[PDB]
Amino acid sequence: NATEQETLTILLDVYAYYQAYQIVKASQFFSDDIIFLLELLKERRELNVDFLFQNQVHLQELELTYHISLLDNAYEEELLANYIMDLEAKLRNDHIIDFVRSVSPILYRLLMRLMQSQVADINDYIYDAKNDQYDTWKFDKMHDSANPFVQNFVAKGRDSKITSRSLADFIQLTDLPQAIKDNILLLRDFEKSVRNPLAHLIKPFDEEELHRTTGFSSQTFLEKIIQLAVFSGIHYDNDKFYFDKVNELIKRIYQ
Amino acid sequence: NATEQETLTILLDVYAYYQAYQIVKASQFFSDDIIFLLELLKERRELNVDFLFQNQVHLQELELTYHISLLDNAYEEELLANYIMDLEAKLRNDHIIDFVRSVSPILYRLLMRLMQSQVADINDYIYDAKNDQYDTWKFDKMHDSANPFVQNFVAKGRDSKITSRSLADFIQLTDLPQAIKDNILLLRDFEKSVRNPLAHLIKPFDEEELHRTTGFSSQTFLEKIIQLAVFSGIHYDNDKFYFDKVNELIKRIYQ
Ligand SMILES: [Ca+2]
Ligand SMILES: [Ca+2]
Ligand SMILES: [Ca+2]
Ligand SMILES: [Ca+2]
Ligand SMILES: [Ca+2]
Ligand SMILES: [Ca+2]
Ligand SMILES: [Ca+2]
Repeated sequence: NATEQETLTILLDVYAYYQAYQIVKASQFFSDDIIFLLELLKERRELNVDFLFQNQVHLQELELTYHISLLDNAYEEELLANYIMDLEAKLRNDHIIDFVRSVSPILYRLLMRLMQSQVADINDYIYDAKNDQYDTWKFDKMHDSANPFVQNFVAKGRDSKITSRSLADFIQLTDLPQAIKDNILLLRDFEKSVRNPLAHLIKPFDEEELHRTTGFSSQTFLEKIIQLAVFSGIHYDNDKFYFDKVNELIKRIYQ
Repeated sequence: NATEQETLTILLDVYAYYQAYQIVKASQFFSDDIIFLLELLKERRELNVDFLFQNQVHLQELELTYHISLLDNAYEEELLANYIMDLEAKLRNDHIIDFVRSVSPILYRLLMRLMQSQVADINDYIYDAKNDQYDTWKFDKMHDSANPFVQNFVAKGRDSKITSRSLADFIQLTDLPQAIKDNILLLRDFEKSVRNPLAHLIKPFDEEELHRTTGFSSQTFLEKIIQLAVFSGIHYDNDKFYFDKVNELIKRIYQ
């Protein structure tokens, strides 16, 4: 017996933008701006950044109207920023298992992005295999490299597959700040200790078990992922959650 | 500013049992029965099935009191069933990406469980690899198997690593009904086309994109998984969602 507006509020607080969209879209008592804002947030949590740029004109209209930013990055950077928002949302809803499984794709992309900052032509040292198979290092081409970090990588006699693990090791040989390397070393241990087992195994898992296993809270891992992203040139607000900011905007409209 | 009961109703509808639990603990207007039931549901979605058995005495009381089943399977079967109702919850909230990633371990466990029925000594042919690595087949060991299924498996030449795809192939050589085999072949393609890239890559993805890729909805894949579970001796209500049933009990108590 809760009102349409009361239900909207609650869903916002748990970032249930799909459900919040269903309600507002199906009523008459809401602005066109709210349903567009909730369509935007919903498509964000479906990892649809293309929506933001396809409707960039209407997006800039609302930005001018309410004096708020809804898009802080160019397409490539926004892809990664948006994904981390979804990551923080799952964490705030205490979906720890979901959070953990979501770490792998963004970790790989950040690792690749950071390496390109250290070796610009890193694509040339990569054999692109078919979609299922892992890409492989061209160790033979890497010996001829003028890049000092690349040369350090070959001598070990590592295996060819390009995993997040091998990329993590590659980072350690670069001139990136130790804080960046430390975060990556810690996220690499994260992958082995909690992420990889949670793929074939069905085990009880929560925040307390995550902290017990790794020695750190989930918030620490999230913030370290953010620090990697921010250092790589991606803007992410770590003191003011994007979803919370937009939720407050939507609330001030119907309240 | 919705009331505590109005908010609790909304949270239950989206199975936000963590938030629902915290609201009900810090409240004054809810009985201790509702509190325990919400801890139960919260621990379920944290894949903690041990909670049900650690408190089976108190659980049994509420069962006979309110004429409801809170526990349907023995331990080994209940943890697989519990994972599935968690899987169904994510589906109903249209967390399609999270749903997809969550399919991997339950599929792997169901396939292994089915193999166990056809090959009683299946664990004698598996090398429990250390640490991060995939488990592997003992192909040399498999040759002396009196089991025709095993013999035909090694005869075809495969990868050492044991994946769900590998177990799926193994299933086809067993004595299982064809309907179960076709079910597993369908999910096998689900792994390859959707589940595998979504655990690795960052892509826009929702209910519609799953349909374009597979020709089926998420509910279909849920039901295929359920069909396997039921066939293997696991009880799971496909008509009455467990979480919906317990939610109704809770509602009727504070209403
Ligand atoms: Ca009210
Ligand atoms: Ca979409
Ligand atoms: Ca590739
Ligand atoms: Ca913060
Ligand atoms: Ca727990
Ligand atoms: Ca193992
Ligand atoms: Ca059903």
